Amino acid sequence: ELQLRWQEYRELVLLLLQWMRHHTAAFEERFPSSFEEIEILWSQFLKFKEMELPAKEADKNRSKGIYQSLEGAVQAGQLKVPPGYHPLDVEKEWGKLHVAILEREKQLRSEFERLEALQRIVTKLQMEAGLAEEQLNQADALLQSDVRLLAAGKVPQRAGEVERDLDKADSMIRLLFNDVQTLKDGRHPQGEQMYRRVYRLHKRLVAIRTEYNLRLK
Repeated sequence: ELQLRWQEYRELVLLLLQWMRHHTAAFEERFPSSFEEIEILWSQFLKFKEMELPAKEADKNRSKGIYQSLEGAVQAGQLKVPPGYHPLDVEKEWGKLHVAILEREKQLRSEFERLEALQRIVTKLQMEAGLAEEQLNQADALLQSDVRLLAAGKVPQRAGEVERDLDKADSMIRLLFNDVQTLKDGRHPQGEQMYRRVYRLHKRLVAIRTEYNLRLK
């Protein structure tokens, strides 16, 4: 009777408290490197929020109902409620879980927006890298045509222009290294790979500027 409902109430609240703490700690704990990863985390989150949580909410509210029938024995002292087992303590922990759930949902949308931002930067960097490349190609092509004029004992015509082209590629390569550092800061998983590619264009730049300094300056 009383011993029954007391038993049922304690069994229930014990499992509820274990579950809430378990899930509260799991939320304290997981940053995605890709959309593939964030999609799984989000799915897992929604599965929890929409499938597991309401069942536990039912148990919580059922435990409250069971306790109200025990309240006469509790007040009178026949039953002592262990610390942390009162409907007040269940609600406290339920509240902390609820807060952790909202924070996690906000962190997951914030992570999705970071991933979108990183993608913008990756597109921009790839577009700029093509232009920096073309700029090094145009600088190198002018240089060889001047060198070719320096074969036929003729004077260079585009020295001024080669200088400008190199100063442009330099400016663009510097924008590229800053995009790369923005990727790295954002922990894009290939940040490092992209650094090496930009470092390569920089190497090309130094090679072309050295040749230019040797031949035309």
